[PDB]
Formats: sequence, structure tokens, C-alpha cells
Amino acid sequence: QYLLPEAKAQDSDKICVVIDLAETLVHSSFKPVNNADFIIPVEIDGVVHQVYVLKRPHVDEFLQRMGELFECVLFTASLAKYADPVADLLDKWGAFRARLFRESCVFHRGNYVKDLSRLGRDLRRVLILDNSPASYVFHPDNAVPVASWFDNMSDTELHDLLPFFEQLSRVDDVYSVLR
Ligand SMILES: [Mg+2]
Repeated sequence: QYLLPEAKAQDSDKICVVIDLAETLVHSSFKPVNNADFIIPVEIDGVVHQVYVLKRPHVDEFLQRMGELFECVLFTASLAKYADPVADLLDKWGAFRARLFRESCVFHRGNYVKDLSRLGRDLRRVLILDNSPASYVFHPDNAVPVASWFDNMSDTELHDLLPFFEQLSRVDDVYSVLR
């Protein structure tokens, strides 16, 4: 059983992009943040704790355009109860066609690895966007590196990566670009 169902008609000819959440698109903290973008109540051992979420600059534009260009899949190492409510608030456009969480990762040598072979998509047409090189150790030639983001509001990395993804969305084989 693959991680994804069969691609829907509106997605099957597009490249599939696996997108990480934490430190890629947003940064979440248990420490109080003034002027947070979202605050999500998360229950741990029956006690509610407020999680403070900041959005990376240019993420709305980035997520909107990627949802058009690609079959977008949220693939996080975190548990659904962190990731789900954040995605709900973030994905205004139905960009994420599927959500995969901690259970879907392989724990390999102390790292959560996102194993692209389990997806059920032709790997010539799969990309991964993740701030942790560790998550794509099995598929390093499918990857578009992005720097870890915490709270730097001068960051332009999501914006500067768009022309590149614009190009990748049109190719037949991602490996002809990434090697
Ligand atoms: Mg991350």
C-alpha cells in the first residue's frame, strides 16, 4: 500500500512536491511570541499548551503558486495534532492535496526520513522541499534545499525559489535539472 492514493485527474500530469512544515514554511514554539500569526491549543498528556506559530515571509504567495504548479503534499515529521491545525490555517487555497505526518516517515539512524519511494509517484516527477537534508537522505537528487527559518523577517528564500520551481513544473524529468 503506497502512502498516496491514485492522483486525481487534475493532478496526475503534474510533478508531485513533498513540502515540509516546521522551519520550512513556518516556525512553531511553546515559548510565548508577541504578534504570532497563529496560536494553536495543543493537548499533551491531558494538559493544554499554547503553541505559537510564525509564518515565513512570502509563504502565502509561495503556497498559492505551488498549489497550481504541482500536486502538493504536506509531509511532516511531526504529529498530526501539531501539523493539521497549522495547515488548516495556512492553506487558504487547497494547495495541499494530501497530508502525511510522523507515522509515514522512516526512522533511520536517529533521523525522520521522508522516503519518496513509498509515495506511489514516478520519481522523475517528484520533488522534496525540506530544510533538513536528513529527511531526503534516500533521494538527494529529488531535493530543493531551503535554509531553516525561525523568525528572520528579512528572509526572501521562498520568494527567490519560485522562479526555480516555475522552471521545474514544466520539465519531464526532474533529474535532468537536479542530476
Ligand atoms: Mg523542517
